[PDB]
Amino acid sequence: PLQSVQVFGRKKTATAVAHCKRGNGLIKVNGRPLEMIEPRTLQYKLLEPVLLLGKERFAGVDIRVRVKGGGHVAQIYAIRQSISKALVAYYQKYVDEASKKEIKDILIQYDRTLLVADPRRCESKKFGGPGARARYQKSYR
Amino acid sequence: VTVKDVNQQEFVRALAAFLKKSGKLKVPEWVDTVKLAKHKELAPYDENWFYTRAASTARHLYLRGGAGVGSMTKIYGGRQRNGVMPSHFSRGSKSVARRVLQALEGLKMVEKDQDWGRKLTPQGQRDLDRIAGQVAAAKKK
Amino acid sequence: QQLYWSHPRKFGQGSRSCRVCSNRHGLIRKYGLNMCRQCFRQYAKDIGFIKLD
Amino acid sequence: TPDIKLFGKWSTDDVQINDISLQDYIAVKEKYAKYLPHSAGRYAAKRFRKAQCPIVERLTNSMMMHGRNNGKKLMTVRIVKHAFEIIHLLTGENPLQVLVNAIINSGPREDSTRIGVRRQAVDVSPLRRVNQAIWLLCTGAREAAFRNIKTIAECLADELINAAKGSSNSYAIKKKDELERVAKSNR
Amino acid sequence: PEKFQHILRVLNTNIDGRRKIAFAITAIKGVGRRYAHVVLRKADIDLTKRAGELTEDEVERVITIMQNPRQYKIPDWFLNRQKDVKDGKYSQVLANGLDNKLREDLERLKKIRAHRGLRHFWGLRVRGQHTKTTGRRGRTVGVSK
Amino acid sequence: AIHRIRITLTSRNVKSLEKVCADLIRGAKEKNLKVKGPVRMPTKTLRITTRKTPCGEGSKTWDRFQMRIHKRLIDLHSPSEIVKQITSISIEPGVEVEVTIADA
RNA sequence: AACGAGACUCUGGCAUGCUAACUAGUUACGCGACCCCCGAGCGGUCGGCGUCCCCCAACUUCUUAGAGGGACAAGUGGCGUUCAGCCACCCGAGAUUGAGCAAUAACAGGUCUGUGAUGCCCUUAGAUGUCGGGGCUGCACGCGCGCUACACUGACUGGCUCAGCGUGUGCCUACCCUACGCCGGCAGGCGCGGGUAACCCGUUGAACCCCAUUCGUGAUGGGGAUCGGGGAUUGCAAUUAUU
Ligand SMILES: [Mg+2]
Ligand SMILES: [Mg+2]
Ligand SMILES: [Mg+2]
Ligand SMILES: [Mg+2]
Ligand SMILES: [Mg+2]
Ligand SMILES: [Mg+2]
Ligand SMILES: [Mg+2]
Ligand SMILES: [Mg+2]
Ligand SMILES: [Mg+2]
Ligand SMILES: [Mg+2]
Ligand SMILES: [Mg+2]
Ligand SMILES: [Mg+2]
Ligand SMILES: [Mg+2]
Ligand SMILES: [Mg+2]
Ligand SMILES: [Mg+2]
Ligand SMILES: [Mg+2]
Ligand SMILES: [Mg+2]
Ligand SMILES: [Mg+2]
Ligand SMILES: [Mg+2]
Repeated sequence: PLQSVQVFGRKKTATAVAHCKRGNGLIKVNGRPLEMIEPRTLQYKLLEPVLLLGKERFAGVDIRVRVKGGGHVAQIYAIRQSISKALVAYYQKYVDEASKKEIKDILIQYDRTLLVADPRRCESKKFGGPGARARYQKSYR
Repeated sequence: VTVKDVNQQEFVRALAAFLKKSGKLKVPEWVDTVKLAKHKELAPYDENWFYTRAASTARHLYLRGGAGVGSMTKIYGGRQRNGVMPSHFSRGSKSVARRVLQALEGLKMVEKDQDWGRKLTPQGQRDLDRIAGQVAAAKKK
Repeated sequence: QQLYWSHPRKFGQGSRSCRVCSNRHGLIRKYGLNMCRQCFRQYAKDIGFIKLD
Repeated sequence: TPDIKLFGKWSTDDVQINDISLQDYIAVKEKYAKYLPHSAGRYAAKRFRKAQCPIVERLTNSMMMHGRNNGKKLMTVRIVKHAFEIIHLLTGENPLQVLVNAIINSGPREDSTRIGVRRQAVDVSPLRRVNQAIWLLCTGAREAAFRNIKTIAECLADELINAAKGSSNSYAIKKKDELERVAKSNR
Repeated sequence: PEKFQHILRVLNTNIDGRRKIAFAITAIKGVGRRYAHVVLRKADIDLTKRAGELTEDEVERVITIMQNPRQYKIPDWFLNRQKDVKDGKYSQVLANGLDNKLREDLERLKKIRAHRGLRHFWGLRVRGQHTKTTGRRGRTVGVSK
Repeated sequence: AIHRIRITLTSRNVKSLEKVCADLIRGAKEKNLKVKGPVRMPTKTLRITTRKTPCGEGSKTWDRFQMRIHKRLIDLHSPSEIVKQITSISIEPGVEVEVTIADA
């Protein structure tokens, strides 16, 4: 009668899938405490959902996370989007509905793209210039 | 606590200070007159650089048990500045990576696994996790 | 008559030439076409390459 | 406490803005309190959307400039962090209020356009005020620390300080009042 | 702290006493920085004291290493002059041995008038560089007559 | 006797490949042969990019030619004769089919 | 009425709905094994770490790729002769993704040095149809596309941790990408396997970035031109220095 759920988050081709289940605390990512994901200048970014929702909601679930793709910063947003997109689907499935409407509005009013992925991806270079829109120098005379 | 529980730099410093506290782990003769890779421009400052390098090598074997010398030289590769031409990615030194893995087999921490490559012995993993707990208890982690 | 009628032509531009026009100078080796850069635009369709990028 | 947010340490809710013209165009209180000056933030997609952007993030974005800094943003956040930490020592006051002061007292409230060298005087919109003040006091710092032993955090800090109390010892103020005198002449 | 003499005159050149000893002795020709670190390492000297903080006996320990490297176990692939063309020795020419060894090498080349000797004579580029748009020292010329 | 046997299909036009695959699936399931469904290997794309101009004159336009290759697999557990029979039937268009001895 | 515009074709963005996968996986436990107490406990049990080994377990969220779905200025409020349409806002993955294709009439535009496409003229055995050597690289000077820099928002030395598009044994032709062991400071050498490729290189341990050490406003350890000496690989051959 297992009670678990799985949801992902993307940001610029950097996917992070979080799996949340019945438990007590214990939010990990690739096997490390989230205190220790490398670019620690950004730590408050990936503490945002728990620091915003309070550790009373993060009390009955254990949420592991597997990340792969993208760059260093583009994975901080993958993680930061995946775990909060999870605590809102473990509630919506195994709790009442009207309790998850609290989570979703504490969340979406502070910062969107904790539930809605950025649709931005790199544009493709063209002949004539070094990148997508620039062009090489033009020497008239 | 395991190794993934603790900050991966002070763990390295502890492991180096421990490796250079046994008298074992013979170092090569040329330890003080070597550039350490094709792309560097100077010899390492830390007179004990072989101990640190062996420590990090063992840790890296712990996290990915099938390395072999051809990736220790990739794990250690860097960026070469070709004078007046653009830089390019360049590998480590094969010879020191080889002599590091050989020096670890003398401590019975490493052994040549099935297929080909290297992994830590059961007795190596204990030697690691012990100082992992030592670190977690010193810094209170 | 002659024993000097060739000297090694086993690499570089002397080795290879287009399978159509017999020219050198700007042939496509990719995928084993071995075809002059102008001659390929000519049959780029019968091979199956279609421009849609 | 959990209804209230900090840049790790500094409080927002004790701030004040005294220029009623700029109250729409500096974001610091309330729904604009964020933990870090780093958000993805598709701000530059419409016209006035740039006004919603938290003022400390705008101060960061305008700092990575002159070529060999384009893109390097984590360095910019670690610069701003240090600058505020120095400001709290040199004054003993809240760093955010000093920033708000140094922005307010650097926007040239009158500029001269070009018609034909013949100029004319015109007044600047409230958004251009802050857009110019930011540029000026980030150029002052980058300029004061180009071949000196001082560090960019030190110079940015003393720039914000010497500007928050218009002192003629800061690049921003000098350039602002000098851009206003040229307008004053060809009024 | 440590207010005794700093500047020292190691052979024929004035080694400034202020800089770190590694970057201090590099003011000798023929002695770059990669060679200097090896010399200091084989000399056991600390590498956190300036040139002013060394007494008169360590400096001889360093000199004799710079002069006789082969014997203090500095391998034969560090020395700047190898299988020396006239006599087969291996060594570091140091201060004016460098000037004279360049002088002798250019004389050796010009003597049999090799294609490099003539290029050194005419004052041109000796390796294979194009010369149509480079070097470019002289003065502008005009089309007028 | 009963053997594992894998048929691999390759082409460049997708509709012929898909219709061939579905018909083989039909003919296999009419005999109840326990067919493992079609696995779609990643499509391959060959790119060739050349100057447009015969000589060297003009502004510097380029062509971008590309050809696509589709590849899928189906797996059967059965004797050889029925599969080599039904394979031998029902292929009219230009599509490549290769069937091997065993793949499990 | 016809062409061009538009429509169109490819691509990017959304599906926890469908189809279905030892050449992709995940979760579970059947597992078992290693390790630490790291927490209840004691060390097992409760748990924690696993690109450790399995399953003839369950499934398709992540991966792959097919069929359909979705967006229409459709809804709401203003401005519009109440038309054609514009502006803001709501719900939303999205209210303007990026390319390919392109008309009539022309130009003394470029190309005879892409062509066994080609008219006329020329040369045709003392050749303008082959081998050895040299040149296209020659340097008083004028210009064009660029690369690396003038440093502290930095250089050096360690440490830590992240991708995506791709190509790969050659049909004459004769060569491919490389794992793992060993030898050498380094370039490199020997040995012995995989790959005709979602199967092997490969979980592609990429750089900037990130963290910690030395230097200190000095053409300095910034910068790395020019030049001396030595050691390898490619090849029939390296001098005017291939790398
Ligand atoms: Mg670019
Ligand atoms: Mg650069
Ligand atoms: Mg692919
Ligand atoms: Mg479209
Ligand atoms: Mg896609
Ligand atoms: Mg795995
Ligand atoms: Mg479709
Ligand atoms: Mg209406
Ligand atoms: Mg919305
Ligand atoms: Mg369009
Ligand atoms: Mg037209
Ligand atoms: Mg022609
Ligand atoms: Mg003709
Ligand atoms: Mg001929
Ligand atoms: Mg010839
Ligand atoms: Mg030329
Ligand atoms: Mg051009
Ligand atoms: Mg470095
Ligand atoms: Mg060449």
